[PDB]
Amino acid sequence: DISEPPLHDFYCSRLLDLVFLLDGSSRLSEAEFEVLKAFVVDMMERLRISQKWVRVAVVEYHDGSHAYIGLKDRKRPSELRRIASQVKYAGSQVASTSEVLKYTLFQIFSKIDRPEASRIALLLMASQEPQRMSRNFVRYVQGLKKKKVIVIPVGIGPHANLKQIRLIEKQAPENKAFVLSSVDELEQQRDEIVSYLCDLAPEAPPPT
Repeated sequence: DISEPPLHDFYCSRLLDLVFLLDGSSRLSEAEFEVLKAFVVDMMERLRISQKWVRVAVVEYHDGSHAYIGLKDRKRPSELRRIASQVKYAGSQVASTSEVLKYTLFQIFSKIDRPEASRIALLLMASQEPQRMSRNFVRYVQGLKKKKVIVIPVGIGPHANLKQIRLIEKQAPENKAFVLSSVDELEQQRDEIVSYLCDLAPEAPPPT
């Protein structure tokens, strides 16, 4: 048995597949990226991570996607959390949201092996990709919408692609956006994001 107790009282114990998508561009500095990663880690601590409960995936995106954690990774919650805090600061000139939403659609939820859990993609955005890479953007968002993958856009700062954030929101009612001024505000909103997100997932049927 490779699992461990909750570190906290506030904890999400529902059937959920949660994907954390981290902006890897230079819009976030090394120090700010560390705050992003720490936000990801404390979100994780308040999750009952397990193949039968909450599964997590962590993808840092830039030109392409660098996935550090996959949903099926059978590792203990603590190791997963460590991998997340060790995520490498890329500082790219380009962090493509289209290309990372494409990865979630065709690579993470290619086909639903867990139709009993809600699918949620937490898009942490600090920038805007060049217009030329945004051609299929709405298509990828409509694609995840059909597979019932909820995209919760978290805009961080002035450079965040608010136009895309607004497009995501209107594709489906649950795609709630969280616009923040900087990574320093993440902590102040964390519990509210986990509650919203947890509340969306199905509860496990009464232990029988």
